[PDB]
Amino acid sequence: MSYNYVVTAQKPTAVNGCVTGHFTSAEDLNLLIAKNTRLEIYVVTAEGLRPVKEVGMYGKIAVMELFRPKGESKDLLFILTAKYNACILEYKQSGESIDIITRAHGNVQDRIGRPSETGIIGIIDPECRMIGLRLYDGLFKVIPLDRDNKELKAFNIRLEELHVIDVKFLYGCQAPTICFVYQDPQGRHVKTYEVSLREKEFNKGPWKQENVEAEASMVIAVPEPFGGAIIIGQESITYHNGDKYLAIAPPIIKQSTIVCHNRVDPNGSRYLLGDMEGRLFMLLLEKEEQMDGTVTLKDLRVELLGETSIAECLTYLDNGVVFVGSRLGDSQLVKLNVDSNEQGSYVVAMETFTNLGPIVDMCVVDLERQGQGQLVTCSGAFKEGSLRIIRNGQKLHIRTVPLYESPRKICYQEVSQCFGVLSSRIEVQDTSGGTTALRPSASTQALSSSVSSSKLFSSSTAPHETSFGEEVEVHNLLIIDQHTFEVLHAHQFLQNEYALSLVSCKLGKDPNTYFIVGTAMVYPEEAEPKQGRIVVFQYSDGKLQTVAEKEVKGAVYSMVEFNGKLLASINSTVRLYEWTTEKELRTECNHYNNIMALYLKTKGDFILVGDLMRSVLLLAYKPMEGNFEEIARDFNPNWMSAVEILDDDNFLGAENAFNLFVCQKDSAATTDEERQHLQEVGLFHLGEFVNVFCHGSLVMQNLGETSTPTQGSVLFGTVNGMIGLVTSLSESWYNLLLDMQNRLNKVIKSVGKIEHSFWRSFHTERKTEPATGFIDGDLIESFLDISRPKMQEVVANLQYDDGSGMKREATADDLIKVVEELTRIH
Amino acid sequence: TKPCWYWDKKDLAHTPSQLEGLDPATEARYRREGARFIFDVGTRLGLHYDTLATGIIYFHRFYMFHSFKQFPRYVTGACCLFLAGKVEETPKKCKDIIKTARSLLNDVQFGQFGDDPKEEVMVLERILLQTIKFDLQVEHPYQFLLKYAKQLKGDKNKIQKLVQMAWTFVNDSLCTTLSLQWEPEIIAVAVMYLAGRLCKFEIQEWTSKPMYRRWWEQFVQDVPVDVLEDICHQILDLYSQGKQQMPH
Amino acid sequence: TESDWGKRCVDKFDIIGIIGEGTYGQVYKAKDKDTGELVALKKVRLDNEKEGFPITAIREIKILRQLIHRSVVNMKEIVTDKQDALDFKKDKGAFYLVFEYMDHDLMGLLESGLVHFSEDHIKSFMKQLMEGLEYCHKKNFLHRDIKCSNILLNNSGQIKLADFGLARLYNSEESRPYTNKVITLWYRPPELLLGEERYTPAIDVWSCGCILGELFTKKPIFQANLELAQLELISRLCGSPCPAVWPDVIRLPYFNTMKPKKQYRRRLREEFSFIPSAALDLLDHMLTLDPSKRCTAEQTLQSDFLKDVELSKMAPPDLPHWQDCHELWSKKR
Ligand SMILES: CC[C@H](CO)Nc1nc(NCc2ccc(-c3ccccn3)cc2)c2ncn(C(C)C)c2n1
Repeated sequence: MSYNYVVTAQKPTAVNGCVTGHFTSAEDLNLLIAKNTRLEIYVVTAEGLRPVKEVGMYGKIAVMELFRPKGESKDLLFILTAKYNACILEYKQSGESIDIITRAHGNVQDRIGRPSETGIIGIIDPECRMIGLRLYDGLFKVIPLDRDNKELKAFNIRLEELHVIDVKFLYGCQAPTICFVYQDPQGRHVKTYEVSLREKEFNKGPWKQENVEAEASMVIAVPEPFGGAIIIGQESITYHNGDKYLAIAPPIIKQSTIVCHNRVDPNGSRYLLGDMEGRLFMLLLEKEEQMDGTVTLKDLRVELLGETSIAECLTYLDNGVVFVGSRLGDSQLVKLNVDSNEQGSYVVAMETFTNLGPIVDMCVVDLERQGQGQLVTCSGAFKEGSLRIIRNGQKLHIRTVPLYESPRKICYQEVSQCFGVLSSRIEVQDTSGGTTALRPSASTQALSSSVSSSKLFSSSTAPHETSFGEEVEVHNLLIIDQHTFEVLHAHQFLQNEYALSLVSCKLGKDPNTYFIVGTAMVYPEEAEPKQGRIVVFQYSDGKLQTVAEKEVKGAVYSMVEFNGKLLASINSTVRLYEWTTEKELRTECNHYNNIMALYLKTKGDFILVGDLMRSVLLLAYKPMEGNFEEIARDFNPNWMSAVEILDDDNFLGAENAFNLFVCQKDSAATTDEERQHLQEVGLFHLGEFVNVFCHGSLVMQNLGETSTPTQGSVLFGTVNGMIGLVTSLSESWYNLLLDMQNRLNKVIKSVGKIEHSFWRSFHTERKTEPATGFIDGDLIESFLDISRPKMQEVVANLQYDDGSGMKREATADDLIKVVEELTRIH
Repeated sequence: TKPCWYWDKKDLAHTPSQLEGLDPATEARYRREGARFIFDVGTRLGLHYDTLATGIIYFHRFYMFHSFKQFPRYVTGACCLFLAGKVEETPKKCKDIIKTARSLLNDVQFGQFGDDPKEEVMVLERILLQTIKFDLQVEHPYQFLLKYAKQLKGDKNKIQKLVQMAWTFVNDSLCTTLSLQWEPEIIAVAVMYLAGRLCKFEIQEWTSKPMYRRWWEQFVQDVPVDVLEDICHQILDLYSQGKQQMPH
Repeated sequence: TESDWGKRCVDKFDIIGIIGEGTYGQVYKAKDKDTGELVALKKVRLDNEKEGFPITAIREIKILRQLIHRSVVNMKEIVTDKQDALDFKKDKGAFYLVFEYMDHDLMGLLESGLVHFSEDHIKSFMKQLMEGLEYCHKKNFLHRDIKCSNILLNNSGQIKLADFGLARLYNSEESRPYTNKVITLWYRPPELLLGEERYTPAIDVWSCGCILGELFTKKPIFQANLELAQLELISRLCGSPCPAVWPDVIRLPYFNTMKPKKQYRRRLREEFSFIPSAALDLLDHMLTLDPSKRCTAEQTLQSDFLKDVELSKMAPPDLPHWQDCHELWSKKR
């Protein structure tokens, strides 16, 4: 009996994919960008990009490809969701009325199959004769692109090579051919097969298999008159086309992993490459016109253009303008020039689009004592590392603070008018023996700095011999001012020490407000860490003094201030330390029944423990005995990502399969067993990966009781930068809103004809259950954006009961004012 | 690993019942009374020969750890049969065992069951399980008697008379402490030895070694004839007291 | 002595916490206060119960004290709640079955999607599961409840079969009338769905076939809510049960009642083409409809897939953790 509401406050800002073509009209050059569940459509202009339509889907967008089949005047779009919903869409505008027609649709999931390691791969034949999908290992699904194939019926052709790395359709072939890089015990190899639709099977490939580099990551189909393919690796780019074979191993590419590619010229002469360091290169194919008439590929060449954001996908539009679709940091529009600037760089940053990137941790604080609050997040990774200060305004105001290194945990210390932020920077092994940073960042550019001088781990007699070029993380605790966001101090941790948890608080009868960090000694040899520290620091007079350190036999994954005591989780244990009058932590009690206690949240004497695989546990500190007691456990195996206590009886948890669930205390004293069972009562496929749960809101809450009867507020940060909100509802409020959802679905036409009930249905590879005890706030808030006749259709014959009010058939003005009330919660 | 459930004849002179003032003849009477009660209750309920024997074994083993003065023989007997049913996968509701118990017992005899007969029996289950040390798996002479007789090859009629008569002696040996002294393999051989001596049959002739006089050694090694004679003598003493002599 | 059970008290174990809700009582993780060994305790509550000690606990005690094998769980002893007042009538205690503690159950590992099994891991696992099962079947015992949550696996890579609460003896000589409702629906063979009550140990082999295919897909092969829907899934893959492939199917009670949608042809080899030939053949034979034509536990051990698997080379199935997925990003994409 749990009733919760969940609405999106900030749409997912991270770019997952982006294609170019002629989708809106045959003349317009388009750019489609898929940001997880959203799909943005733009028209390319001389100035930049002009937006033309944005739609939401009831699925995570996995494949997105434009294609122009025989007889079509303009391109059609193909999309496939993570839940295997395939669909062919068409853009159609009638003056002002912009619609996305669903030309063909259906679910392509197979009854039996093993999902592939490198994920779903979707490719279309250049002649537009079939859509090739690699969903499961050892099977290649084929949807024939036929006039009569409206349901998207497909057949699987058996594939001999189980572990496939990447596959593309080759250009310039008499028969539709696929080219793929695969892995087996003998290493990695590139192979080809002809795809006979008539015979429904593979035939002998046009050219022989060849043994390729150990880390051959991508296949690039080269258009005519070259044909064949290019295979990008870690240290080498190689061209294969039967008898022809070229291989270049330029030293520049070896220092960072090339992650994405794109074709500049249609003939395939120039290609853009982007690597993890943001560095953007141009791979130029040098031609050689033979006397025959044909033009053979003489050589391959790489040229570094400049630095951009760490691209997920590149897509050049026209002229020097490129759209850098970044998932870790802000996305950009950059101008490539023929002449390099004074810094030697041919790239010039034009426009930057905000991407809250991976929100790894966040906190709600009132920097101006307003009663509204502000969300300071730990967003991005690597050079894209930053803090984002989000505040409500009707648009969200976001101020970015670049750190140029990965942020991990944040917390606020009001006593010192500043934040404490744990951060990691990569240094590589240099010829001096030590390590050197690629660029300067927040930790190196601190006003005052320190290095931990602990002798807890001493000689260690640990064989840790390291070769050159190897990367290593360097963890620091940054002290950042709450107004200027200037790095006041940076404390670097021990070599091979990772900072995992951070809290700011007073403990025991000690009046000072300390910053406490939990660490782990991370060696590659160790499967799980066997050493760690709980370090207590005090920030005063612009410098961090180490107050006390307590050694532990494992990683300190999480810590929380628990009634003046320090509650921390060391590997499989949940420990409660006391702060003695000698300024030293001393253990009080332990709870060892855990696989790996990763997440901790407390409410009074109750503690909610989020385990790695055994879902959540409700512990309680028994003051009378000075120990813990297991109140009740959730006996459902769930791989957790974040946990939160909504109230004394309701506990929200987020799972690794993009799901949310709520457990409640059985509250039935007929037996001692049922009391100990935590029942999963709420279930909902969120579609996002929740990294952090945080109590609070950005809405201006007045001196009295105001806003919607939805009580409680929990904001959450996700991997795609989406920010959501969860709140509790009364029983009568839930049943009313649930009936609204059923009525709303019957009138709202979905993109790809995807059932809403199916999309929000809780889903893991093994089980798939219908969503319960949860209201899709985004579906409810969309009621306001529909036509008046469809609104009156939804309210027709709607009864409510046991809310201290009669039957009262709801009307358009009744629901418009109730939905407008629900939009004021974010 | 497993407990030892065997005692000497000499040890039976020091059971708790004995040392509580009960004389040998009376403890022997209570063991026959208790065994025949379990047998007749379970026969009426339509239970398998193994379920009856398992209950009788639990009963005999129980009065090795407890006194008949302290635990009414018929209440303990009902409890043994109740547990034996669950053990042998032939379960019977306790209410039905009680109903049958009152049918076979008189008013004085049923007085042992107190005011709540079901409760008296159910409550005792905790002690019975603890007494038998949770060693619930029990083997009976029947299975061995059948396995050994199956290996005999000869006149089907004479072999059948031997099996049929030896089976009867196993049913009688249930009333005795023989179950507490010798393994079922030994008792199975002893009843074949007894049936043979009465029938004037040369069992060695039907075995795979017709020339081997001590035939029983090919079924149970290290069993001396004097042990078989002691088991035989104890079985015949049941018939000597009254009638039933040694028929067919 | 060590043989004497039920006499020792549960207070000699320091309880660590509840790990699951069993058939008849809860299961707790605990440490022996004397030896420091870790144990799992199944609580058997007889005070709240009618017909006293439960038959499910009796089966598990009777069968497990008789079965001793490396791939079958070990019951170490039985302990009791603190005795008091010296009256056994007022005593409303509960017994605890002490067991060897195992680190995981196949269910939890597959459900949390935290494990990956290579061909050599599956070979090692199945040789243990089948060796353990073959020991039971040779002792004439049907497990009758094989499922993911009943196959315990500790970090050593050892497998142990457990929860003999539904196990029964089997008499091949003549026939004994048993219970039709056995095993969870996903791992139930066709003969039981069609109403067989005088069934063979071939039922456990079907459950293990369901497990084998599942280790190659990371998902139970047959997942349905009802018997008829389950029989439809099994028919789509194995072929519809019919006298052509199962002559005695006409003798079962719900044969005419439970008919699949169509007369499906066998597509098991077609559907599971991505599995190595040696294992695909084992799966094909274990998921044979007619139980008289389905392979034995001993036959699965003398198969090209498992026969040559080295007993000594345990190969522990790697469970990636800590550095895995806590902060994935492009380095782990
Ligand atoms: C059959 C009932 C139970 C259900 O999971 N089976 C299970 N799991 C065990 N150990 C693997 C395991 C599974 C879960 C946890 C666990 C750990 C922390 C929190 C919750 N659960 C610990 C060990 C285990 N060990 C010994 N036995 C015997 C049967 C008594 C075990 N039976």
